[PDB]
Amino acid sequence: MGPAFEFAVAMMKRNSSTVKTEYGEFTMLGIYDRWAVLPRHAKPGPTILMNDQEVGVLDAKELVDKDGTNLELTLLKLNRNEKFRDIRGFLAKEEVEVNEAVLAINTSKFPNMYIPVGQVTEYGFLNLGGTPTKRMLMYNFPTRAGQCGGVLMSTGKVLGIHVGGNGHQGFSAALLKHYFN
Amino acid sequence: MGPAFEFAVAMMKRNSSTVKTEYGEFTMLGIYDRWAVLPRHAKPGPTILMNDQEVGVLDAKELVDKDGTNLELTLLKLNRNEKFRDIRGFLAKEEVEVNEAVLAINTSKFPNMYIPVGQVTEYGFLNLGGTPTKRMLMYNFPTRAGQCGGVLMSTGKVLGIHVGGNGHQGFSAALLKHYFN
Ligand SMILES: *[C@@H](CC(=O)OCC)[C@H](C[C@H]1CCNC1=O)NC(=O)OC(C)(C)C
Ligand SMILES: *[C@@H](CC(=O)OCC)[C@H](C[C@H]1CCNC1=O)NC(=O)OC(C)(C)C
Repeated sequence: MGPAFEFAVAMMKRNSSTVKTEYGEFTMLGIYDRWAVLPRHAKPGPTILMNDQEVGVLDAKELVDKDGTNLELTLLKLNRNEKFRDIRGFLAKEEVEVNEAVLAINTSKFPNMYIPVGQVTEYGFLNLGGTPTKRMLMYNFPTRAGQCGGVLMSTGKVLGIHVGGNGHQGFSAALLKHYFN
Repeated sequence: MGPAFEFAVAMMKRNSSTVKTEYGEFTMLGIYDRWAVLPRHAKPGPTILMNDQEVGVLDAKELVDKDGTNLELTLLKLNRNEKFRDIRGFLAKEEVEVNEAVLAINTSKFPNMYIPVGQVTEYGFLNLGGTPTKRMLMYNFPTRAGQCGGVLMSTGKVLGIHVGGNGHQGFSAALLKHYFN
């Protein structure tokens, strides 16, 4: 997992930030340009705090599969001038599976923390607190609140954004290339 | 840091447990035999919870330097029959310094989480919340409550037990070979 931790730390350091909305505090991954992603339930309003600074949200796309099913991700274009390193070549065309994965969190509650969640298996369909959601990854880990938005990774790969959990299972929304231009 | 994460995960998995006292919930490192260590302020009573199970505390040694100065560590002999893998060869004779270190936490609040704290420099003397304490290591990291007992590590080395913090600095009590037989 060392290589995965090493890739995780460098990714987080480069593309991640702590975001506060009216719905809580989240890890946020900058993707390319001024587009970043949050778990849908961050329900970002018209303005956000990004590393303690009021940032304007130009546009917000709450993603759904072609059948309308919830995928649980919001894309936000950010009213700022600095551009996010482009990490789209780190995102796959389809649900990545893996045996050693790392979940990276970066808030006031979990500042730069990393969790070896181990095995990540495409889970696909899940009733995400009453909401049928697709394209889920699952790992066995006693996840906790405060962790949403967490970035799921292995060496070389950004698998997904952490969205859900119960007890000893967490779930990430798979972060796929085509959601981005 | 990968090698350090890898050593950290394996150490934690082998020698660590979550401990509850009347003073809170702590990470605990089993050293050899049935002796483990906690930060002093865990002030363990006559019985402890160890991974949710009532365990009897045979003996408790709150360590001090020869001049009585606080070192901030309690050693506890545990009323159980299973023996802790002996990790004393992982503990140094003196305050280890390093450039890439990892702090491993393992409670209900931070279950199996790892933090790359980076540079660890012998700090020695610190006024640890009104208590002059010696043999401290320091790292720059925005540490948070719930983290005490955390195990501080690099590849091949167990440096210390996390005891203190303010804002962007945490402090570990150096975990030295001779505290143990
Ligand atoms: C992640 C959201 C969160 O952590 O709140 C602020 C960052 C929640 C899932 C955690 C609960 C148990 N395991 C977890 O990782 N999800 C959440 O609060 O919302 C729904 C949509 C109900 C999952
Ligand atoms: C560590 C103890 C703790 O986390 O409580 C339950 C596990 C506290 C130090 C944290 C505060 C800011 N940074 C930290 O890591 N220390 C503590 O509570 O006690 C004294 C002795 C005052 C440090």
